[PDB]
Amino acid sequence: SDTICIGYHANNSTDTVDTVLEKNVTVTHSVNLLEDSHNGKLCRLKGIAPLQLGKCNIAGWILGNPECKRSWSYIAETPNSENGTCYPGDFADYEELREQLSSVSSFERFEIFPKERSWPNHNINIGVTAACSHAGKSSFYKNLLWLTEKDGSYPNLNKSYVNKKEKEVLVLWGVHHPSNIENQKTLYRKENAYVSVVSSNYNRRFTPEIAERPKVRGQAGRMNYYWTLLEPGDTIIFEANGNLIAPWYAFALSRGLGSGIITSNASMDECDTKCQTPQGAINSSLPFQNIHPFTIGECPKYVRSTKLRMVTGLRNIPGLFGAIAGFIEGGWAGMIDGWYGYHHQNEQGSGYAADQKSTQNAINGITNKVNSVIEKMNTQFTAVGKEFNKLEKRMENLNKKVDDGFLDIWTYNAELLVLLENERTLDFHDSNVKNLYEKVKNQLRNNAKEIGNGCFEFYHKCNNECMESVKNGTYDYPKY
Amino acid sequence: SDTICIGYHANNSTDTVDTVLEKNVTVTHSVNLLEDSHNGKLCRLKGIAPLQLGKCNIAGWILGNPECESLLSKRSWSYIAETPNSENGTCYPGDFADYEELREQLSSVSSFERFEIFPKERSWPNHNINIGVTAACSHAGKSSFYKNLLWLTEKDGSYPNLNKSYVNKKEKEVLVLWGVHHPSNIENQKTLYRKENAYVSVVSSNYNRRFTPEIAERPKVRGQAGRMNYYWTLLEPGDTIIFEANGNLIAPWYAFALSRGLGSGIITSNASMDECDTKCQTPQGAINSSLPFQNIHPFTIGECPKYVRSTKLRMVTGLRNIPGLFGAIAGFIEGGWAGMIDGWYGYHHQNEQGSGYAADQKSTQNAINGITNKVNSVIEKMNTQFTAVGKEFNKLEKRMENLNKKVDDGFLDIWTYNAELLVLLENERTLDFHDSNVKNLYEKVKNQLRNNAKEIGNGCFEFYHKCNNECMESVKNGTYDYPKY
Amino acid sequence: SDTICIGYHANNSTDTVDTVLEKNVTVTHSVNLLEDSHNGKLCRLKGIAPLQLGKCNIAGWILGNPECESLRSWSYIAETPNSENGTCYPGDFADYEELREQLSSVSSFERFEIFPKERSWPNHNINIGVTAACSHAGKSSFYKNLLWLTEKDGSYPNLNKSYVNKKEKEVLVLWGVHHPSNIENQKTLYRKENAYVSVVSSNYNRRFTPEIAERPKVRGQAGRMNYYWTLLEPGDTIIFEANGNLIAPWYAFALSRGLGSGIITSNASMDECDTKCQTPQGAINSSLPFQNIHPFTIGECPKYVRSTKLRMVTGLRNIPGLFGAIAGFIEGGWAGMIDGWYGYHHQNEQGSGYAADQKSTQNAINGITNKVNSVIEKMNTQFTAVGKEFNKLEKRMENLNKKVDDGFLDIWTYNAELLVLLENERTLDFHDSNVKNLYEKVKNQLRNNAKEIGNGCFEFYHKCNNECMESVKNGTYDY
Ligand SMILES: *[C@@H]1O[C@H](CO)[C@@H](O[C@@H]2O[C@H](CO)[C@@H](O[C@@H]3O[C@H](CO)[C@@H](O)[C@H](O)[C@@H]3O)[C@H](O)[C@H]2NC(C)=O)[C@H](O)[C@H]1NC(C)=O
Ligand SMILES: *[C@@H]1O[C@H](CO)[C@@H](O[C@@H]2O[C@H](CO)[C@@H](O[C@@H]3O[C@H](CO)[C@@H](O)[C@H](O)[C@@H]3O)[C@H](O)[C@H]2NC(C)=O)[C@H](O)[C@H]1NC(C)=O
Ligand SMILES: *[C@@H]1O[C@H](CO)[C@@H](O[C@@H]2O[C@H](CO)[C@@H](O)[C@H](O)[C@H]2NC(C)=O)[C@H](O)[C@H]1NC(C)=O
Ligand SMILES: *[C@@H]1O[C@H](CO)[C@@H](O[C@@H]2O[C@H](CO)[C@@H](O)[C@H](O)[C@H]2NC(C)=O)[C@H](O)[C@H]1NC(C)=O
Ligand SMILES: *[C@@H]1O[C@H](CO)[C@@H](O)[C@H](O)[C@H]1NC(C)=O
Ligand SMILES: *[C@@H]1O[C@H](CO)[C@@H](O)[C@H](O)[C@H]1NC(C)=O
Ligand SMILES: *[C@@H]1O[C@H](CO)[C@@H](O)[C@H](O)[C@H]1NC(C)=O
Ligand SMILES: *[C@@H]1O[C@H](CO)[C@@H](O)[C@H](O)[C@H]1NC(C)=O
Ligand SMILES: *[C@@H]1O[C@H](CO)[C@@H](O)[C@H](O)[C@H]1NC(C)=O
Ligand SMILES: *[C@@H]1O[C@H](CO)[C@@H](O)[C@H](O)[C@H]1NC(C)=O
Ligand SMILES: *[C@@H]1O[C@H](CO)[C@@H](O)[C@H](O)[C@H]1NC(C)=O
Ligand SMILES: *[C@@H]1O[C@H](CO)[C@@H](O)[C@H](O)[C@H]1NC(C)=O
Ligand SMILES: *[C@@H]1O[C@H](CO)[C@@H](O)[C@H](O)[C@H]1NC(C)=O
Ligand SMILES: *[C@@H]1O[C@H](CO)[C@@H](O)[C@H](O)[C@H]1NC(C)=O
Ligand SMILES: *[C@@H]1O[C@H](CO)[C@@H](O)[C@H](O)[C@H]1NC(C)=O
Ligand SMILES: [Cl-]
Ligand SMILES: [Cl-]
Ligand SMILES: [Cl-]
Ligand SMILES: [Cl-]
Ligand SMILES: [Cl-]
Ligand SMILES: [Cl-]
Ligand SMILES: [Cl-]
Repeated sequence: SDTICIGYHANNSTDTVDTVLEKNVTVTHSVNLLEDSHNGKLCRLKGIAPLQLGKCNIAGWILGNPECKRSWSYIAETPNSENGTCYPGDFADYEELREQLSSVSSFERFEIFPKERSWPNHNINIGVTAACSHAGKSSFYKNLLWLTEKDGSYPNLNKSYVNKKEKEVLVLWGVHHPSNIENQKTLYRKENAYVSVVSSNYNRRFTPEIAERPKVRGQAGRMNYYWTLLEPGDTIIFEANGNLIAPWYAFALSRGLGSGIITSNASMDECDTKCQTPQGAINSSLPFQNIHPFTIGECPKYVRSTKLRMVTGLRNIPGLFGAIAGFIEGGWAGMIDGWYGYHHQNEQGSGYAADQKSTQNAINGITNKVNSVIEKMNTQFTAVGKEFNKLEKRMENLNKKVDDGFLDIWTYNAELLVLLENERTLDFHDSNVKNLYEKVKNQLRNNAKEIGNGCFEFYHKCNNECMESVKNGTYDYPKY
Repeated sequence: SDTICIGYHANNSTDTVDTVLEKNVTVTHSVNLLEDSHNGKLCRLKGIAPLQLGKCNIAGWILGNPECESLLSKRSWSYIAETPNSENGTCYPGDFADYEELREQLSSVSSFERFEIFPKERSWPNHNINIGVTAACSHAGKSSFYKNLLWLTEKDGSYPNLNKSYVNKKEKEVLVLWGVHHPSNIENQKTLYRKENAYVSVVSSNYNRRFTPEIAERPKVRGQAGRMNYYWTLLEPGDTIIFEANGNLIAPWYAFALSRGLGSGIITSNASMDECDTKCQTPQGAINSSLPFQNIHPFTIGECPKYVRSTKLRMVTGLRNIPGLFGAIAGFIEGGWAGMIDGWYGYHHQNEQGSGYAADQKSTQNAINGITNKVNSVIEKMNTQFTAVGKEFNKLEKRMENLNKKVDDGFLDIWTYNAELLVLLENERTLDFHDSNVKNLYEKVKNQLRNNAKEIGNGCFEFYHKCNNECMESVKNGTYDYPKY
Repeated sequence: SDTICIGYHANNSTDTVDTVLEKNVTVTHSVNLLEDSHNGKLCRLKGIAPLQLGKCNIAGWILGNPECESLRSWSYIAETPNSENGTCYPGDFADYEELREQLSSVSSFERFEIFPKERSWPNHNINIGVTAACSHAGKSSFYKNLLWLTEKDGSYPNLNKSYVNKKEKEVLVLWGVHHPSNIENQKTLYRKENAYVSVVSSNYNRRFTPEIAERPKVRGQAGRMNYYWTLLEPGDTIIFEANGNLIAPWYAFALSRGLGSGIITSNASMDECDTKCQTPQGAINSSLPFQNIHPFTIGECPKYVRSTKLRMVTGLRNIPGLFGAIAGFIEGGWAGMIDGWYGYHHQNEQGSGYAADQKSTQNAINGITNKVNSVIEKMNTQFTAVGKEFNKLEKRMENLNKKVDDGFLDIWTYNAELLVLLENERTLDFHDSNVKNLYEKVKNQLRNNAKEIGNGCFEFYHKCNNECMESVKNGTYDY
């Protein structure tokens, strides 16, 4: 019945964290705040799969490029999505259309102007081109119809469609611009033609501009593509005496709020996520991720960090208060049941025992600390990526300034928060051991000699009931 | 046996704060960092009332839709307020060029003066100035037209070419509006303007545009298959604007001399105007701006607290209320003293002359000063500027609308996280600071008493000698004369 | 009786810092985190000088305003506040802000004759297209990169000219369209009331119609010229067709663009200096995380803040708090201890002296160094041109850009101020802790062999010569 010692837990962990004052501190346990892995797959968002376009891009898909789902939560293109406008020309407000199609709750392709009945006095079946070939034969977009002259004339046409659905209708069409005056007259039998498209909101007149242009996909002519959204009850009216690439199929749809487009090598799998990146889906529980800036969903904040680890356990030794790695030089691998505690020796035996009160209080506090760093992060469904055309460089650079500024803010705060919390956590453990030592010293008083390494040497016999009284608050100083 | 004890203040407060290590800690006093209420009113900003539009929107008001009052007495405004029932706009259908840009540029004005740029009765001697009305723009059951525009038509079988200029001698910018009529058919074009091919030309030193009517049958909107597109420009002081046309001009009648204010915006609100002033207006009502954070609304106008999703941001200033790093408070000094009323930390003694409490004023006042500097830094370091958060985009600017949302949502996330974690960290430090001050007060006494007193272990010392009132005072004074005893 | 005391360093430093609990604490040493000065110079970014325009703006230089000099690569463009030579013939410059942005950084750049003046336009007058609105040296002149064709011998034949981009780079092609003030001038110049201009490539496709109208005079001209441009990709062809009103390309530019730079408006002057961050006032050092010189920087820059002082204490509070030692039971500091931060003063029969505790001081120096390095080195930055230019119909974009910059300004100012306050409080508590722990190490090492005096000193009950004193300072004292 000579001694009782205060000490702390150690184990065989080789985890390291950084603190304010020192790098690479080995600790008994740590927790990761940084999502640093992905599953390499395209997953469902809001329980709905993406639209995978594969070899096609949105232009090729929506026009019906011959080489190219009721709902989708985002759109996925590949880096080999090259099938788009097979006949060359300009696609009006293309980036805006991509954004507006990025999520739809309902989607239905339907024959807006039935090919065989809408155009009685035009040739409806020879508007094909080698620029739009499929299976070794010349073809054309499957959603448009290239009307041409019949029996030496191209009569004026006047065709309307009233959206009598309960949804928006996306209508697409084109205007052909021949390379020379001879092609104009062969196809449309007049030199000066017009195309007119009007709705309640849309109002435009197009005039073919004939010019010899550098050949693209073998074509010196051009076809410009146009679209509008018809609200329920609205009417669209087409009028032309030439050069019209008429709607054949259109799309009734309900647009979803705010998604986006991913360019990715990943393929779809049976997985659900809250956050999709171009590399793959990631978990959304942690506050930070270093996978990719251009995510879609309710996502961790993107950071440039490679490591964000919070210590939960102790400095591992198999601070401000001078106890841990101070006057108590090392930890106890033999104390397996807690963080701080006792070792004793008397005539009845020896052994380690954790102080459960201080241990459990400290566990509760460290768990509340980690939970706060994680759960205070507020998130919303956001599609980070944005697309800008060659005449929107200023907007593209403003968007980048926004993404990069957020990246800089979150990287700095996340790194410094982890360093600061890790410093506080080790001082907290140091304080708890220090306060445990003083509780014992103040009970024992002059009935024991302080050795100076955390241990006390009793001047009387301290049996097991006496030892238990010291771990309890109730040591009976005068009784000895 | 005579005794002296070290202790700390407790009261009947039920304030709670959160810390890093523990939630819902009851404390003796705390302060709020979050503006969480509004007054439900539209208030003046920079001392100037907003422009209230009511049943009209900006298009209806600025063109002079006959259902919109002219409101000619308002010379200035600091922001614009529309209601969700602001439905009177372009009564004759058509496109309003750069409408969102115009709304943004009209959102605050230092001075504003509607004046007759082209007097109806003398500017158009060879055109009809009296038949340009429409049932689409009716008022009081009769056909009418915009009060600031003039729909000229042919007179005596002809619509001669017109050539009209205006020199801006108002020493301010002049906002000029006009329209171009696009008839539904060729018969109406010839009826109104007596020629199939007409043009409108509008030129200044910086503006230069030519308009040609586009004749086509459109689906009827407000009964009209024709269309009217609306256009505007800001004419700089001293510059000249020249209109030339041989048909289809919806000519300016009234224009606006104005001095634009810098960077305000438009609010959509059910709230009504009151005789109140604010530094920060939200769509539900005005909020105070002394505190760094607010959770009322993201789309504020003025010098505003930062928007956060937090519901509670309370900093403890006082102590753990018990009616940790240093082990004194809720440690070896188990509870506080509701009887010590005069400070945060102090003493209780008992000798033959009596017993009682006494606060240590030096440590208390030093702690009050530090906590005050702490709270002031959290509040006063917030830099703010006059900003109108909200932005409006048309149906072909969805990418811009979403970029704007990404900015607003990103700031919301940054400020919510940083505010929550800052309060947690400050609260933990504040409680550690109090704990330290009590511990250091205890050690100052223990080191003077040395072995002339027995440590009990609950903050108290038991003297081995008689410690009269002068002896007690010397201990609190620091000037205890150990050799004497 | 012999004595050893524990104490801490003091000096003659007048540096002050702010802490959480108190302002204006005098400390023995501190480090600055805020760039508050510049060198008043325009320096090279990425090792490449800027393009200085001086009296000219980008329109005047790219079109070849005759008061503008013709020039090659650059990392950013510098305009002066006196840059007032642009389009000397009045008109509209299509997508001018876009062009300014896309020209702001180029890795190669060369002016070349795309359509030789002397032989490209055989049946037009090529040498009388000058105007008093573009005078130089007392004579009517014109842009040096464009050619104002006019009728010859009573007609302006149709023209039909193409250029194929064989340059293995993009080619910037500029042109204009003339809109005369009246029909007499239209006929005199172009012998034609109604003309057309057509310009087409693989990407570009536009047709221009001259509009005749009376307009208020600008630089004496009631006519206008509108200016246009496109980027011709390698291997592509541009084709011009017209029967009037064409201000034809004469010189164009083969160029390779660089990534996102911008334009600085500056009173500063070029010098032979390199920088990583350029402000309109001058170049700034980019080692520190924060700067208060200017919001609109170009390069890899410190974050812009409103702060006027961001000093971190590294040393001790200077006395010539959580742990109660510094300015506590050890009331003041020792200016006589010159070799470290914490240490000893002894006195015995052999004399007196101060000696730092080297183990304590070195661990503290390493910790404080790591603290300062983390605040500086964790700052992530990228090459960014902050400034943007918007025209008069882009005020919403201008205000959104301002909301971005002001938002970042408020975030970084608040965080930097509060970070420094918190770091400084912890640094001062760290030093306090280190002095207390050193004091306790000696106290428990001596136990009842010495008496505690109360000021950090112990009085020995026995003779403690120099070896004895050394054993205490070394930890090897044997009671
Ligand atoms: C759909 O996408 C595929 C893949 O991009 C397109 O196939 C590619 O078509 C181009 C143009 O026809 C081919 O390039 C050309 O090849 C010929 C060979 O005779 C050469 O003479 C031309 O100078 C040029 O290099 C390309 O090789 C071909 N790639 C593959 C893998 O087949 C296809 O044309 C697209 N189809 C539609 C309808 O959009
Ligand atoms: C290049 O930039 C210079 C600097 O602004 C231009 O010179 C300025 O030209 C204006 C217009 O010619 C001058 O203003 C005028 O003075 C005359 C009488 O001298 C008066 O009739 C006008 O009403 C106007 O007030 C101005 O004095 C002159 N400034 C200087 C410093 O010379 C120059 O025109 C530009 N040249 C080109 C080709 O861009
Ligand atoms: C914070 O703690 C206080 C004090 O315990 C809580 O208030 C008491 O909670 C008990 C048990 O739920 C109730 O019986 C009492 O009526 C509560 N007191 C009062 C004044 O309401 C309080 O609910 C806690 N708050 C949070 C958010 O945890
Ligand atoms: C001003 O706004 C009112 C309300 O929006 C318009 O009122 C309606 O007119 C339409 C068609 O003219 C009717 O279908 C509605 O029933 C009317 N609502 C009523 C009377 O409450 C009014 O036309 C607008 N006037 C102008 C000039 O814009
Ligand atoms: C370390 O301890 C863990 C837990 O007891 C055990 O899994 C492992 O085998 C031990 N030895 C190592 C990792 O070498
Ligand atoms: C197109 O046909 C409809 C059907 O009645 C007719 O009302 C309309 O006037 C026609 N459009 C034109 C321009 O004639
Ligand atoms: C896709 O894979 C190829 C080949 O490994 C690689 O070069 C390319 O960068 C990848 N792209 C994406 C978006 O992952
Ligand atoms: C341990 O201490 C508590 C009070 O802190 C007391 O109620 C309990 O009886 C003690 N246990 C023993 C075995 O004495
Ligand atoms: C607490 O005491 C103050 C003393 O003035 C009193 O005003 C208040 O009502 C009390 N509050 C409670 C909850 O008892
Ligand atoms: C703003 O503060 C004043 C005085 O502190 C107060 O009277 C008013 O109620 C506050 N306004 C709101 C909306 O809470
Ligand atoms: C106005 O009242 C309606 C009634 O439901 C409500 O939905 C709306 O949020 C209120 N505020 C605004 C700004 O419309
Ligand atoms: C108490 O402290 C003050 C502070 O300097 C001192 O002047 C005084 O002499 C001390 N003693 C008494 C009895 O006041
Ligand atoms: C302070 O001391 C340093 C080093 O001893 C010396 O260089 C400096 O001149 C001194 N300053 C003053 C004001 O005495
Ligand atoms: C800070 O303290 C020094 C030392 O007396 C003084 O000279 C200086 O004016 C003080 N500054 C402020 C802002 O109080
Ligand atoms: C321009 O020249 C090319 C080649 O000589 C020719 O093919 C083309 O038809 C010409 N354009 C016109 C409008 O004559
Ligand atoms: Cl552990
Ligand atoms: Cl903590
Ligand atoms: Cl209080
Ligand atoms: Cl801290
Ligand atoms: Cl603090
Ligand atoms: Cl120093
Ligand atoms: Cl620290």
